[PDB]
Amino acid sequence: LFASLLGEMRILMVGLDAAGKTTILYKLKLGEIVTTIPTIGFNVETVEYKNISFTVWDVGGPLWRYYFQNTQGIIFVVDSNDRDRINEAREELQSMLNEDELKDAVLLVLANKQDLPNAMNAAEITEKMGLHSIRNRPWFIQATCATTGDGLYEGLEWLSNQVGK
Amino acid sequence: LFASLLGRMRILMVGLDAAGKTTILYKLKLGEIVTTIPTIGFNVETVEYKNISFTVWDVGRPLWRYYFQNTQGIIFVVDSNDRDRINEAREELQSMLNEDELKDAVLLVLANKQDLPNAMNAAEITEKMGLHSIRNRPWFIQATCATTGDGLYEGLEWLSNQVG
Ligand SMILES: Nc1nc2c(ncn2[C@@H]2O[C@H](COP(=O)(O)OP(=O)(O)O)[C@@H](O)[C@H]2O)c(=O)[nH]1
Ligand SMILES: Nc1nc2c(ncn2[C@@H]2O[C@H](COP(=O)(O)OP(=O)(O)O)[C@@H](O)[C@H]2O)c(=O)[nH]1
Repeated sequence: LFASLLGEMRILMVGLDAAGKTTILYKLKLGEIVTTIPTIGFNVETVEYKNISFTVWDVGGPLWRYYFQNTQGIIFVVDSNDRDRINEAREELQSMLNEDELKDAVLLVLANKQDLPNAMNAAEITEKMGLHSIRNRPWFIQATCATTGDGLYEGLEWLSNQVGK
Repeated sequence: LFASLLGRMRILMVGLDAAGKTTILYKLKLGEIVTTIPTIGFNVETVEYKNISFTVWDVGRPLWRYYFQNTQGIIFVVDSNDRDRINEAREELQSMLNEDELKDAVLLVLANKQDLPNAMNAAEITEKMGLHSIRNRPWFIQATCATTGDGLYEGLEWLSNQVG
């Protein structure tokens, strides 16, 4: 079970819309998905299991600093079948990677939607996102399918064992 | 003002994506918005306040049958500024109104996003959503802006007394 795995105050899971973040959240089975509107046009989905807070919002296109406080892990979910917006995904990851309040957080990239036939594999996304130029920060890419749960654990197993080194 | 209204079962708030339904749910302030995924591709936002259940999903499955059994009012949210998709919203409301398990549920229409300059007012939304063709059912349209809550009270007050 996934509750025993995380046996990190905030895990920020972001990415473009329709990447599957809400589905991954529901697949964790760690509590209800609560959605709040802190400010207008800013939707946030949260799952508080005990002490761990999974914060989710879509990116694309300064109150985020508050969430970046005590964010020990970043999960960047990607639609591996969305070749039209993979460049936009890299630029959004590069944006948050260059946030000084977030450089301490470990990064987990999810090459989601591997079930689709023309989806890019985990290593093509590795290159498209430019992950191999990351330095002074542990990162890990995991091939996942959120609607099934494939790879969701082994990815988050790396995350939980990475924050608690 | 909102929480006072529904103090005295199932309310179905449907509409196209980006219509403002999540925004309205947060304005009710009757409880936390809970997102659930009963089946793949079906996202449902729910706000429960003791007796009442505010169910929200996007339109545009035979599973809807079982949400309908005690659905007393349906709130159809439509973005008054989205002129390209207004006909699609008309089709999805017609599919909802032809449903037999919701035949006795009153209809509240919310012409949302009136704050935008090129947004269709409640008059032509009424004309193009086809509310005057509606018989066998009391319906009501209200011009709203869920961002500021403009109009939500007057529309939910009508819903309050029809199902009060
Ligand atoms: N084929 C496939 N579809 C997925 C997967 N994960 C999510 N989806 C679909 O992507 C759509 C959007 O999912 P959602 O979790 O709401 O994306 P979000 O915007 O990041 O929250 C849904 O209709 C899901 O069915 C996956 O692993 N494979
Ligand atoms: N201008 C304006 N924007 C709105 C209004 N209501 C919602 N929005 C915007 O529409 C976007 C999506 O709204 P949402 O409630 O999530 O739509 P939903 O798909 O029905 O849940 C949000 O980013 C809001 O900023 C409104 O009355 N006026």
